[PDB]
Amino acid sequence: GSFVEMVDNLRGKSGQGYYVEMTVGSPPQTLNILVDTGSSNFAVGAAPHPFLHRYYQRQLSSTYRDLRKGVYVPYTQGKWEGELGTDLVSIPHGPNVTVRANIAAITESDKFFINGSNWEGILGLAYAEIARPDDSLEPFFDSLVKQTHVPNLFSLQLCGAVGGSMIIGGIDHSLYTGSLWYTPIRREWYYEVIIVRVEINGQDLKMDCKEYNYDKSIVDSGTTNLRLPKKVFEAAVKSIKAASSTEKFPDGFWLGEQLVCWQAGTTPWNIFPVISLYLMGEVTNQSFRITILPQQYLRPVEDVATSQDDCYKFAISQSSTGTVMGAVIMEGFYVVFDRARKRIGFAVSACHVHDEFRTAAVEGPFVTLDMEDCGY
Ligand SMILES: COc1ccc([C@]2(c3cccc(-c4cncnc4)c3)N=C(N)c3nc(C)sc32)cc1
Repeated sequence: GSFVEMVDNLRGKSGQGYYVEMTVGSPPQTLNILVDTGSSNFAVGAAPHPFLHRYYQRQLSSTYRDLRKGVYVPYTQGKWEGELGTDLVSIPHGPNVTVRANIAAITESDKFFINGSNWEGILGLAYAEIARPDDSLEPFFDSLVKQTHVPNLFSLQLCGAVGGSMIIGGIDHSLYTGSLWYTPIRREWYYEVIIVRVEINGQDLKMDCKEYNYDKSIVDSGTTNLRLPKKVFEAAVKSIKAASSTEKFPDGFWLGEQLVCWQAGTTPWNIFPVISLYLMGEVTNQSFRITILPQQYLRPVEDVATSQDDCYKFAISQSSTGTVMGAVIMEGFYVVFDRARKRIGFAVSACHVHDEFRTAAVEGPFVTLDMEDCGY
């Protein structure tokens, strides 16, 4: 189970996440599982559902153990309920290991599963602090490290059109170019980070840096968009509108609700600005920036019916729960979740976004002598 054998182990559909193949139980039941750095439960469909092609059948697994504990998770956009237990788990295109792990067998859900996503469960890769029902439910990755010699790190290379790679236990140098820049993990719950500066087409938003991290900033492969706190979102939209003024779009487009379409191959990329997110470096008042092109923040919506054109959703949205550097931000970068060193690394990946004029980039270092602490 070498890193080369882990390459291209992810698949996905635009706006529906990225999934990896896993097996649960004995004999192994194959399931596609969403790779989620924004949550901490291993939760799998375990009962028929109109959007499930397959589900975990506990009665067919002779290694299943019921923990006699239920779990009820109402969340902002939906809900899932289930039963806790443990069973044997493997990642066929991951490390060459089998571990016993906690599994929440989802028995009922609302707005959780997606029509045609091709995934049947979620692999929450964040820390025990946000596990449900509480922190005593050991997350999968923690179990994996405890039971094997797998180093305490994984990396994600998410690619747009989807596919990509999840490298467990290491860094695959063939999936990135240039330097890998590290930002500290501020607290071990979500993958919390600090944004110290935001520019739109090189123009600083000029806010107190605490505004960018109101109330936390996270790296979440389980959220599609770049989600920004109200104040930040409003200033970002004003700036992107000023840059793209040669064309006027409905308020619906800016709300992330409606499509913007152009005749196939004519998307005016040049009228949309680049977004620079400056992340806190490993040393005092040093930072580095990741640059986000419109090829990332204008998410393409595949639909045979609209296929005479190239249609997109605006993949930046308002948040009341802090900044979320979602899938559209991670795409085109090689993101290293260095749990062992409490840091997240960013580098330009092989599948980075670019055109004839501009490219996604990871640049540093930048120094800021006039710096307060940017954390909330
Ligand atoms: C332990 O309980 C939970 C586990 C995961 C989720 C969740 C999620 C849930 C279902 C589908 C997705 C998803 C949908 N579309 C695209 N990507 C991921 C995300 N994963 C996230 N990162 C996330 N963020 C939300 C605001 S909901 C949600 C919510 C609850």
